[PDB]
Amino acid sequence: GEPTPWNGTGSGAVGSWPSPKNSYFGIVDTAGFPKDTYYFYQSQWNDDVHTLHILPAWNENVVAKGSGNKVPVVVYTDAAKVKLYFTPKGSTEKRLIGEKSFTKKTTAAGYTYQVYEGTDKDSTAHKNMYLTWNVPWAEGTISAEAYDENNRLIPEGSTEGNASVTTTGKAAKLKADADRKTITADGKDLSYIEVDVTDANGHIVPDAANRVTFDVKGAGKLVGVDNGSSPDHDSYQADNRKAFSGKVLAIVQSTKEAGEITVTAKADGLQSSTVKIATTAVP
Amino acid sequence: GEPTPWNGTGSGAVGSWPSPKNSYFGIVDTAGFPKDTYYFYQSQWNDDVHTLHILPAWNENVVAKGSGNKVPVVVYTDAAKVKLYFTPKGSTEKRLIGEKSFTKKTTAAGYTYQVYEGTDKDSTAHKNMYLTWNVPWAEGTISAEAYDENNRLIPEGSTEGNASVTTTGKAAKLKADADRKTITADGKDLSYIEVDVTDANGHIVPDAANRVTFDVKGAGKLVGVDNGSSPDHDSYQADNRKAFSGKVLAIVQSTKEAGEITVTAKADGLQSSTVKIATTAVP
Amino acid sequence: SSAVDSKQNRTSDFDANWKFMLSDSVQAQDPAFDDSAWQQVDLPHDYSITQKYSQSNEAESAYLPGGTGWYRKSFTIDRDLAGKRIAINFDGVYMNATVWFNGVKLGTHPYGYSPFSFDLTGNAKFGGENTIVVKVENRLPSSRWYSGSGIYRDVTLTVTDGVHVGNNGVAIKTPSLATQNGGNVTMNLTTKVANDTEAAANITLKQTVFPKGGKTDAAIGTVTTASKSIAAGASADVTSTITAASPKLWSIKNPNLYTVRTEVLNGDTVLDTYDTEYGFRWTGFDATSGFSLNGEKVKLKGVSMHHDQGSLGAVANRRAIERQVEILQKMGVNSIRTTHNPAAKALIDVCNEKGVLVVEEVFDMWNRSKNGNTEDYGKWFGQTIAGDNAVLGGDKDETWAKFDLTSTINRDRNAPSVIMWSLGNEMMEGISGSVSDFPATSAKLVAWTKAADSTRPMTYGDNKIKANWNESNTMGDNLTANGGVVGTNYSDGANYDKIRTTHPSWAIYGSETASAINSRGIYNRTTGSDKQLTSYDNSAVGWGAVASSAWYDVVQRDFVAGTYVWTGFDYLGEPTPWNGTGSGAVGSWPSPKNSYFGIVDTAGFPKDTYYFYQSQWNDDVHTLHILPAWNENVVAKGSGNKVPVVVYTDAAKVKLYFTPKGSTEKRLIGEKSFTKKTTAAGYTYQVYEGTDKDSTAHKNMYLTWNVPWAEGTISAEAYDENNRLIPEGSTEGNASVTTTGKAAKLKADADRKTITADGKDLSYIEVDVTDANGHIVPDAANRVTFDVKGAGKLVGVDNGSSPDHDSYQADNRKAFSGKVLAIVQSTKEAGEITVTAKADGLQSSTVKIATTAVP
Ligand SMILES: [Mg+2]
Ligand SMILES: [Mg+2]
Ligand SMILES: [Mg+2]
Ligand SMILES: [Mg+2]
Ligand SMILES: [Mg+2]
Ligand code: NA
Ligand code: NA
Ligand code: NI
Repeated sequence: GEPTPWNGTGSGAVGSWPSPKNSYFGIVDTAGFPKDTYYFYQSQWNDDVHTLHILPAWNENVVAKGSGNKVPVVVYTDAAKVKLYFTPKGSTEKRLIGEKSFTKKTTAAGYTYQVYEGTDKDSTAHKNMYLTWNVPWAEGTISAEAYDENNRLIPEGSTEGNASVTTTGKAAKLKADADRKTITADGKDLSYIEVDVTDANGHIVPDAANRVTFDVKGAGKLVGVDNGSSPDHDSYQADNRKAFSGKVLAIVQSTKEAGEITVTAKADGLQSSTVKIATTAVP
Repeated sequence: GEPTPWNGTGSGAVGSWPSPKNSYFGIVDTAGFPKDTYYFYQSQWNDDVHTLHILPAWNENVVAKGSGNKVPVVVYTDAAKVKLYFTPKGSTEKRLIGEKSFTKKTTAAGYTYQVYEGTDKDSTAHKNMYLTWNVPWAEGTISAEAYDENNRLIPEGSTEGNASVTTTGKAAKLKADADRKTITADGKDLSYIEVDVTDANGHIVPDAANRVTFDVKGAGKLVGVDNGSSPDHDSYQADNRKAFSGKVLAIVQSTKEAGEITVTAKADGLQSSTVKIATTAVP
Repeated sequence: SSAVDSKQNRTSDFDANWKFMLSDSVQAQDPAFDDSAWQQVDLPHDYSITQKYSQSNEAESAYLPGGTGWYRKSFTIDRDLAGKRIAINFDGVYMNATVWFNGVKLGTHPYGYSPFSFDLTGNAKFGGENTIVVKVENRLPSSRWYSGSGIYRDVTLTVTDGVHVGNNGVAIKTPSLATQNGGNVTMNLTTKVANDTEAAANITLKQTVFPKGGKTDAAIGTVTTASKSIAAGASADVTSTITAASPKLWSIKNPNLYTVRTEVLNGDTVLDTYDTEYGFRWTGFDATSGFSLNGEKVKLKGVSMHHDQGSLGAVANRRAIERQVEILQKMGVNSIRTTHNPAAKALIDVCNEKGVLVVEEVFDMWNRSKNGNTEDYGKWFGQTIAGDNAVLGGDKDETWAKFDLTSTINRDRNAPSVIMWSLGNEMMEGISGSVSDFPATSAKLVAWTKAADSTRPMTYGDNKIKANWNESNTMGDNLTANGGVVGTNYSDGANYDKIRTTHPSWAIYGSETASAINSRGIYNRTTGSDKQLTSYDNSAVGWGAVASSAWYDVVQRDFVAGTYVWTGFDYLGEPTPWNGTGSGAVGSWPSPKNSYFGIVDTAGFPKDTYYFYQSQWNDDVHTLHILPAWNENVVAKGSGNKVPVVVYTDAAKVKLYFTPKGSTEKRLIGEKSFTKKTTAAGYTYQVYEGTDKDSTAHKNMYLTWNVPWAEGTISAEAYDENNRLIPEGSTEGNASVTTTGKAAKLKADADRKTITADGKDLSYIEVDVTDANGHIVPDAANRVTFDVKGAGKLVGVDNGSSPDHDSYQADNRKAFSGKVLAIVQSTKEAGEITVTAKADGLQSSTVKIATTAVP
């Protein structure tokens, strides 16, 4: 519901049919897939992990080109300092695009946060809670390094979010993954299966909308499929749904019989992916 | 002309304008400033001098980082043996990075040449006419020592090329120098004035592109300015030109009356540099 | 702005993104009005300068039309400014402005030259779209010179807390500075504090004096006032005293400036921070020995300057204005009279920073219109201000004259450059009817000025003093009785003497002098055919005098404090001797449309008399300048084909030489030495007293030789009192003239090759037409075309020639007397500008301008 800016408080569809059916307000979409702003909140709010997230995805048909074919590149991080790099397509060597350092602020009650106060900061103060570069487009990889106040690198295994985006190939393969590979045989417990659409090299293709079909067999039932797309009026109870922005989800529920669950995700012209969920009994 | 690989055989410009308009084929650029490969050829060809040359320049925003943030360092030399060192910024203590020795080869006719045959040699043979090391980036100085076949050091005063590279500071001053300080007052003869854009300590800033302006006074006149940069369309007859890769040049011509030429190089924000050229009558 | 929010500076630039329409029928004050087809413009803007010349207009005002113009700006005010106060400030609008905000009429303002303001707070939509509208009505004829039309000066927004210092709300006095100089100096301040909140405030002020630019760590005095309760909705004048520890004086050679900062505290917290610029200095005028600055006798070496900027029209661009002052300073000028109306704040700023003394004039006519200009300020001066007219800036309880005078004084009361208030010019000239009311009107203005600002003498420039009118005698005594200074327009030596005899108590000066009329680069006659005038100093209007004469008469007299020569720069309009005060063209069309009065033409290119003044006035350089240019087709041949050769110089002795075409040997033509004179007060000047001296005494302030024509070079050598050569590197002016070839080459040079990328800064590009060997061809008129590429654009082209009617916005113009000018303006992005000047058959010339990002 409430699909503002396509909302309507009486009867009748808004814009052409199918009309937006769910909200755009969420940091996370209906399927549980994070939107990019998710990592802004994470850089600001979570003291237990580090954050280094880059937008946009780096394909020519999804980016925006401003003055001088410059693409606005945005980085969400909690780190003290960020170095931004570019790697040409088919290359193994990156070059330094830019480098920016945050300034630490402290309130009277001790709360602390970070704002960018460099010379090319934004004239709108709140936009400096994150970092922005204007980068000319070119096929390849935009990557980032994060540093603490002692100029010590913050390694990738300690950081959440996309520390690199790259020019992908055409859709090649599905990649499925269960969030929990063992669930209770109580007829209630669920397993959430994230399916990604990637090129030959496992890179998520950012605008992929391939129709994915789910085949579930074993000790469980498909109980939902989702992609979080507001205008998508396809049945939640179908066994197939278009991916949206590269991702689609299936939800499977156990039975009251211990066993295993086999789920295969298929799409036309694409290499298929399979997962297996075991269900354990109750004493 | 022939600005391959931006060459065009018919009418119209290639790539965005201003388009490349001189060649890239040259070992030495149009202004007579050598490119790096010059010292490779010197190491192969000139038996009257010794060569010890290192690339790249060692600033973070000009180097290429491969795996592990390792920068490919290349040494061109005619020496039998090279020791490669590193000196951290702020230290006066250098450490040994590596050491490599050439093998002499002799043809039927008796011509000799050197190739590297170490166990870490390149899989492509011809690349072993020089030396490569992969070195992690860090602020400071990379330097090299050369030894002959008897393990006796080859002193700097008998060697050409950059035998060290160091991380520079920001651009601070110009350094001007005339190849011939006394020329003939015949209205034909020339003095070539190279200007370098350096930091406070005299190191050439590798990506300096400061616009340099020349004031010529006395018994001569400015007839050319150059930086060897292909897409630079600035008039060669102007009294100013951007430096390119830290360098720019003025050509001055004498008059038919004997006197003194004074040439001052200036740039916004930087210390100026002045040279005096004597011109002497035809006997 | 496109959006207003925190935190722009307290006062912020509001010049950008307006829309404009010229129509006397449109009604466009509603915010919902469709202005999609209107021009987009950045201010300052002049909409007369873009319209065509027409014989149906008046020669007086450059034959250019005025008209009704509308300006609209739509902008957002963010929610974060919700409880703040917002005002819009106009430094000038010419004329008859009407202002609406979001559809509500705020008020009006007649005078085209005084600053005013409007509070926007009560009608603002916070967190929404807003529309400010300004209707402008320059209904002709409203001026004796080219006025221009529209919002020709900067516009700012002021955003403050509910508790704040009033508009122009700090006054500073240092009444014992002369005595306290070098020690502790008493500053007496008065600060208007307004409480526009709904609760009483406990107010203290924290006031600090520190070097401009400039941090508070380096203050030389501070004070904190005792707590004063100011009631909700009320305001109060808060007196305070600062003891300044040995402040550095503001002088012509070292114009030290301080910032005086006022922080307003309520309870314990700062709510408002108000800065005003200040300089420490004092003056004196004495009946017998004239003017002094900081206790040292100084001669007022002044020019009168009208407001326009040549090819830019009326637009008060800060660099254009700064460039004028620079060119004038090079001449030895130390003072400017703002004839005949308040200056742009930008000029005041420039003179504060450069060390130029300003006599700021407020009015031309009083309550009687001049020259048939039925819509001039004469119609408004004595009208009242409607009670619902919310306009702000000055006192509103009497007439417009009081409003505009106090509005002007309020803005500039702390500016060290301003030394006097001038209350009128030739008030009784060119009007109709009795003048019996003029003494009372004058006394009234004098009383208002005294009450507005006790720290400066008031004055005017009066042209009936030389005619001995009773009204003038009475008006003069009234100035004097109130510590004012009497300015006489166009008195000669004998009249200066008459005034001094007849009125022993008056301190006097030449408030308007000379009115010499010359073109640039004209030599084929030496006295006053082709709509041009000689460049020799032998051409003046009937009521005026040539430059050497008006100076000779002032320099000998210690009781004549100084001179304000009419004018420093040529200006648009009043093209005397082709002037006309009604409708219709004078002489054949195209008729001369700008002045011949200026020492420097509209393009900023000096005429020859520039170097005479420099030889007289600038003690920081030496001068050696020869006229005429030495081509057969430009010189004048008298008896025996002898050409009058003139040398202007401050040297003690000059040797004059000739070099034949193709030779390297020069022969001596003549040799002349000056004589040093000294007045009672200690001023010195030079006159020639050789036995072949001119019979007219003032012409002996310079040197003349009668030289037979012949191709080649005339050159001069300068020597000091000890017979030591004065070398060329220390000397300005043409120390040689030579016979040139035909035009072959253009030669361009930019005055500043690096400028600020703020969409405002300018670079001035002089292009000379020269022969193969680089000599400027003196009569060259080749059409030059400019091609500007990169981060900037051409905003003007000029050659200073009065009969040239070509558009100033064209990309091309004929040179005149060998020179042409192009003006280029930066954008808001740093980059480089490439300008190529071209002419058919000539070698082209290119300059390169860098633009640097705002810090
Ligand atoms: Mg409803
Ligand atoms: Mg061809
Ligand atoms: Mg060798
Ligand atoms: Mg001007
Ligand atoms: Mg002098
Ligand atoms: Na964190
Ligand atoms: Na004159
Ligand atoms: Ni008139």
